[PDB]
Amino acid sequence: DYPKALQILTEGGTHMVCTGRTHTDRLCRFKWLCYSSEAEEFIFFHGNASVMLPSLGSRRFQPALLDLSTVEDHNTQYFNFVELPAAALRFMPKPVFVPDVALIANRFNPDNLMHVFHDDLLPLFYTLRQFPGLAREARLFFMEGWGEGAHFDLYKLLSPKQPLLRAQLKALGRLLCFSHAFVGLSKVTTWYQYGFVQPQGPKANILVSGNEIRQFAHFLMEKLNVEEYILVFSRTQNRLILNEAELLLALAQEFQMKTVTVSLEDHAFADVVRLVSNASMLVSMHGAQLVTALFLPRGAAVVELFPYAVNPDHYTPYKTLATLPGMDLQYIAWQNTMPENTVTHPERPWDQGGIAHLDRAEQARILQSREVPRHLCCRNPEWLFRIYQDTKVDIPSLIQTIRRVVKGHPGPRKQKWTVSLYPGKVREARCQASVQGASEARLSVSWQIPWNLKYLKVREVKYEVWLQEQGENTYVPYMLALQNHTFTENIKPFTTYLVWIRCIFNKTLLGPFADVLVCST
Amino acid sequence: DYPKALQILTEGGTHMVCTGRTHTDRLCRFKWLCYSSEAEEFIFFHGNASVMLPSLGSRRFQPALLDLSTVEDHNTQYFNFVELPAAALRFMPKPVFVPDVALIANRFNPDNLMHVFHDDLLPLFYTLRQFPGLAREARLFFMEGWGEGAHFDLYKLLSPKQPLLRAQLKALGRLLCFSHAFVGLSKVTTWYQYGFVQPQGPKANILVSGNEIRQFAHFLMEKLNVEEYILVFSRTQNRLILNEAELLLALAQEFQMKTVTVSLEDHAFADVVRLVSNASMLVSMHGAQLVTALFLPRGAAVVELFPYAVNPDHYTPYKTLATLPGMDLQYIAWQNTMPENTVTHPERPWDQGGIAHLDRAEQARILQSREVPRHLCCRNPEWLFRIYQDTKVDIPSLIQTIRRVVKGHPGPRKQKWTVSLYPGKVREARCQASVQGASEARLSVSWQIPWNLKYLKVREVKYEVWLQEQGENTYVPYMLALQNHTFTENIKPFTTYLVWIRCIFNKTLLGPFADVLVCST
Ligand SMILES: O=c1ccn([C@@H]2O[C@H](COP(=O)(O)OP(=O)(O)O)[C@@H](O)[C@H]2O)c(=O)[nH]1
Ligand SMILES: O=c1ccn([C@@H]2O[C@H](COP(=O)(O)OP(=O)(O)O)[C@@H](O)[C@H]2O)c(=O)[nH]1
Ligand SMILES: *[C@@H]1O[C@H](CO)[C@@H](O)[C@H](O)[C@H]1NC(C)=O
Ligand SMILES: *[C@@H]1O[C@H](CO)[C@@H](O)[C@H](O)[C@H]1NC(C)=O
Ligand SMILES: *[C@@H]1O[C@H](CO)[C@@H](O)[C@H](O)[C@H]1NC(C)=O
Ligand SMILES: *[C@@H]1O[C@H](CO)[C@@H](O)[C@H](O)[C@H]1NC(C)=O
Repeated sequence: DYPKALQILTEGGTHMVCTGRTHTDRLCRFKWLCYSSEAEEFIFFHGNASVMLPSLGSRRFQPALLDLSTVEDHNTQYFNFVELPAAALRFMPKPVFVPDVALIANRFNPDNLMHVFHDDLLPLFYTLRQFPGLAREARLFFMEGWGEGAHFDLYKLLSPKQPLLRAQLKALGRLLCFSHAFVGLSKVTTWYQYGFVQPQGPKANILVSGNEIRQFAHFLMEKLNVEEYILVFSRTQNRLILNEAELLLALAQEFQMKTVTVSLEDHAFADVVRLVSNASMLVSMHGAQLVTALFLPRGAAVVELFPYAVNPDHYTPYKTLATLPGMDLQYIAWQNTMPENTVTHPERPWDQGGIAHLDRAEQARILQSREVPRHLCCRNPEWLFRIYQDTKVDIPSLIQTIRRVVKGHPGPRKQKWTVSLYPGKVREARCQASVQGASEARLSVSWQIPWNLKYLKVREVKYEVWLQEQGENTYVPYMLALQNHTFTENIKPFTTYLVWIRCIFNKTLLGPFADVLVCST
Repeated sequence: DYPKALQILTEGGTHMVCTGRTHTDRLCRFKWLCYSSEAEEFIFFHGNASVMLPSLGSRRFQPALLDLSTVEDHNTQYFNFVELPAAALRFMPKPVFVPDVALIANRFNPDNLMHVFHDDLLPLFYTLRQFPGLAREARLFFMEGWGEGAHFDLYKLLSPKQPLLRAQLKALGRLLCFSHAFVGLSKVTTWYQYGFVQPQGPKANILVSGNEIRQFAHFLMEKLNVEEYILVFSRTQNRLILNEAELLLALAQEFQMKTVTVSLEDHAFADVVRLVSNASMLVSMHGAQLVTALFLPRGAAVVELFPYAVNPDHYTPYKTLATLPGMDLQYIAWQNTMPENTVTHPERPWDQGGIAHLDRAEQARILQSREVPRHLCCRNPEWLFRIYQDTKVDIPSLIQTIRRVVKGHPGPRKQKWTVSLYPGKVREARCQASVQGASEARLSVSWQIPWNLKYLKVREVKYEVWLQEQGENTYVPYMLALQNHTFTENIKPFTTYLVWIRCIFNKTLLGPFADVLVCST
């Protein structure tokens, strides 16, 4: 089928259809997109059937077409192509067509378990499911330029076909052309930004809940082929817990439960997931391994430990994950506040912390500072100094800190979890008015229950009625339990009121407002 | 199939994956989404495999999940669903599973030709091509509630399956369930906003060029199975050119060859497209019929006539279409300034203008204003009254206006049109410095051509070099013809200079900057 594919490519050229009005929110569908392995450049070939949506002109370099990773607007993770006429193929090597449909993306840091899960694995899972056929047919192409990395077998779980690295493309041919390729990863599952513009923290508008996290974790547990106990997630190289043996005995005594230790180094990852998946409580130093908390059962507790001078309020990727609506996880943060219990490593090279390379004046300033100031990514000297300390955990202060959230037995001790759904609009809202005196009037409002309430058993159903006089800039709310109400002493005669009605399930599930009612007295 | 389909729906529930961080930029892929034809509500069933991305909570009602039409954030064009547990299906009739994969959207105004093409046809065409398999296997579901409309056969040209309107779903069953549904329309092909928040005009950031318009027009011409001349697009019901015959011979006299006439009422649309298809020039009054200028051949001229009191620059849906990059059309506008040559109809009813039913004082102001003021959409009596008046075109005034833009014979003749593409980054930029004294210093820069230029012949190739002293907030640019240069004047010794390089094709095709060059002197 090569002469037919070469003919379509040489006559018609590249076809590009993309979602999104900005580059930070863009997914592209390509046909006959090409790639030079010598230049490491993707190629758009203009032919007689070529389409480019969006067609940006020179705005395609301000800054680029789309983000290749899920890190927003990272200036080393952009995607773009160079343009050529389809006829320019007459002067080029013969193209080598890739048969598989491709999903093209960059992995932001395939060596960090948190980056792997939050930036790549979750977005890959749902970007594949954004388009029909991808989840079963797509071969992934990782174009960021790093090797396999320490977690490459995790990437292999998301696709049935072996992923390809950019370095592997040059052995496939000098000119490669994808008959069908998707480019980009959706940011819909992300919950954290790493501090390039403003200091790191939760992303402003999180669009993912624990249910979608757990559906992903359920898929990975099946692909990994996966009595109550507390689990301590230790580190063996750096950011250590120095009194680990004392911590395990105390936790076992405080909660009357078995306490088990796991680490990324000494256990196959399937066994790591298996241990986490049935743990009533996860205790761990702040670090990449804590992203595995997404495998915790609903109702379990996350106990995150922070080293000296590291404010837990400033470094919240795992707090944000654990407290996502729908995750149903308890979050406890503990910070070492005793300098005699921290171990400093200042004679390390700058990469691993250590401050010996800076002048003596800044070294004293760092050692005296009892809290890492707010900073931007990525190599702030003080932050790396403190975040790579060793920590002796003060047991009694940790136990009292945990007991402020977990007041009884930790874990999912026979608790049930509803699904949280919202009401519809109330239907057929009406109103009537009457006047009994120069200053006495009545305004009655009535409505039918939301349609989905006919098939719902809700513990508490209320209606909020917003009342506003026509000229006023104000509205007054009223909470009612019946489907009707007659306003009396708040109503003026010979005037007009606007009425908005919405239904509220329990107390926090706010429904939508119906069409406004105009009611004149 | 059906018993396996019902068990997936009742156990698993609805699955939803959507692009975009806002409702105004969102397309949704649904599996096991349902519709109650009685309540006229879509239903998300919560089951043990349900996915909701984005998961907005009550912000799903602020204001909705997505725009169902392409008119951004319109009050009455929102899409949403009501939520129910998957177990509720036991209390409903057995569902009717829609076989075909669906694309669900709202037509904004199926009775207006401009709205049909701009808001519906073009977005439908590329939204279908955004997702694999949609263009061949999808059935269109129009939920806005209108009937077929005046142009329903145009809609049927975009799908091999007969589209269904909302009113027909009640006959299919009380509860309808889509195994695979897509919801929403891309806005990437839009170029005009009709004036709901600010006076009407072109959309701010147009993402579509004339190429994608012509690829769409080439498709309709095939499905419609479609001696140089000038074409006058006539109106026969309202907003008519009174002196059609006088105008018609004048263009024959002032230019070269025939000037014929065409009308939406008296030809089949296939003949209307065919006559516009080979028209060297199209003259017409402002109206929906002018949207057919997208079928004009490369190089034609569009002459739009405006009633006496309407500003040509205040209403530019077809000026924006004609002057789109890649359309390669000349645009000519003419406004009637001689008030003797306009006749008006003050006592036609609400929908076709007239100072009827308005205050006599409000009349006089409309009687007096020589210019309809800038206004918000859908209600201005002066705009309607002044736009539905018939005009005697002053041939002397208009022929001058065309001759300013059309210097000789109108139409393409046999002009050349080549695709305008942009340079790649310059490759392997280098610098070296020299110091001749404590005030003199020489900075040399060199680079290789952009990779795609190795397969291009370009008339003018230039390079712009930006020099910034590190730490300073200023820069000086240099336009150069060679791939190397030695800077001398104003170069400070013992400094660090930041060097940016980009290539430019034919003055106006600005390419991207390469990675910054750090140069120490
Ligand atoms: O003692 C250690 C230190 C690190 N890592 C892993 O090695 C990677 C890099 O660790 P780093 O400290 O850079 O990440 P952080 O924990 O600060 O997110 C991550 O996947 C860690 O889980 C580990 O397994 N043991
Ligand atoms: O004399 C007329 C007036 C209108 N229309 C068509 O009827 C619809 C409504 O036109 P209207 O005047 O309401 O809007 P406008 O033409 O200003 O866009 C459009 O498809 C017009 O092309 C037509 O064919 N002839
Ligand atoms: C492009 O070229 C092919 C081959 O000649 C032809 O079939 C097709 O109609 C041309 N135009 C488009 C828009 O594809
Ligand atoms: C008001 O609503 C309640 C239920 O909420 C109903 O029992 C009662 O009959 C209603 N009254 C009127 C007048 O509609
Ligand atoms: C949903 O439940 C069915 C049986 O009711 C089971 O086979 C399936 O694995 C479950 N899926 C998930 C994601 O829990
Ligand atoms: C500079 O660039 C030109 C091409 O523009 C090239 O011919 C020449 O060899 C380069 N080097 C010098 C020293 O001119």
